[PDB]
Order: sequence, then structure tokens, then C-alpha cells
Amino acid sequence: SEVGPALFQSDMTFKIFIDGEVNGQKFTIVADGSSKFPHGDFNVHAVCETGKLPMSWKPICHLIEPFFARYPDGISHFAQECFPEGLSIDRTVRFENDGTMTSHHTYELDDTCVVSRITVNCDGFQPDGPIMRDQLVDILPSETHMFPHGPNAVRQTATIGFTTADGGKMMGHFDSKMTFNGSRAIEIPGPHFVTIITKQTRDTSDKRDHVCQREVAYAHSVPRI
Repeated sequence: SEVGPALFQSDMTFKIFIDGEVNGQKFTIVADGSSKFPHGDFNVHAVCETGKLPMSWKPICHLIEPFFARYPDGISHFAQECFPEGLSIDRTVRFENDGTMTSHHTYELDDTCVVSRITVNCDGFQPDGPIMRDQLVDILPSETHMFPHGPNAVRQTATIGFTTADGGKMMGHFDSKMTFNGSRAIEIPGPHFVTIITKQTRDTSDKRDHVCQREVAYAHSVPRI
């Protein structure tokens, strides 16, 4: 039937609303992108409505689409299977020697546009560290570990990584859970890995604070790192 991956057989779009704060400084972001079939290599553009973003955009990368990873046959694409009802995410990213980002996401489908609403609290960030001083340069590739969790959720663990301006790295520990919002039975995956390659750049057009980002994301059974 017309559920789950059947709703991902065409080109699609996505839209993201983020309500956040960092060290008590409120910010608001909106973002829009597309994912062309067969998925796995998708782009987004994001803008801060509140003015200048008060922290690096790099740690926002994972807030601005698991359902647009490319999955092989043989591994359940849980995130796609969650549609049309959608899914919620609860996620904590803990930056080494720095602060912690805790987010709650909801995802719904409208026609071919997956819309997410996200709240995020970014607490304990170091004022002289490379997040608050905007010193993160590149986003490293990550191999995340996905595993089923209970009857209707999948968890993942990873380390997320950023290079810094003077040749160092900033790593965070990433824990996230996706929960199906419906009640019908959907296929839970076996444990597996997803390779995530991210490239974020500043958009220097005009005056406003905006970025472009691309993500290549693909699943596989055995780790490559």
C-alpha cells in the first residue's frame, strides 16, 4: 500500500522551523530544501530570523532528515516507514569541553514536503570556545550506529566532529531517538550504520545571516570506520 517508502518514490521537499536558545540568547531559524529520488544527497538553505546567529552554524547542521538517507534493500528504512503519520525525535549532542544541545523534533508530511518543527536548548556553551566564537571550519564525516529500540523506535549513537580554525577538532557525543507517531505495525530495522557527509557554507548574498548545506547519507550493514 501507499505508505512508508512508497511515499518516497518521487522528488520531495522539506521545511524546518527551529525555536532555540543558546546560553539564554533566543534565536529563530527557518530552512527549506529538496531531496531528489532515489535520495541520499540532499540540500537545504537556512536563515536566522532574529539577526546574527549567536553561535557557529556548524552545530545546527544536524537540526536542518533521516528519511532522505539512501537505504539498501535488506535494511528497513524506519524513517520512511513512519509516514504518513510521521515521527518525533529526541536528541542530545554533548560537545567535548563545551556545551550540550538538547532538541525535540516533530515531522509531518504535507503532500511531498516533510515539515519539521524543532525546539532546541543549547546550554553551557563556553564563551571563549570555538562554538561561541565561530571558529569551526569544516564538518567531518560521521558513521552513526542505528539500532532498534522497543517496538516503535530506533536509536542512534555517533560522534559528530568539526575542525577548528587553528588545526584542532571539536567532537561531540550524539544520541538521538526516532519514534513513530502512529499505531500500526511498521518494520523495525536490524542494527546498521549510516555514513553522513555534510558540507555547510556561508551564503554571502545580501545582508541576512544564511547558510547552504548539503548532506550525503547512506546506510550499510557493516562499519567502514
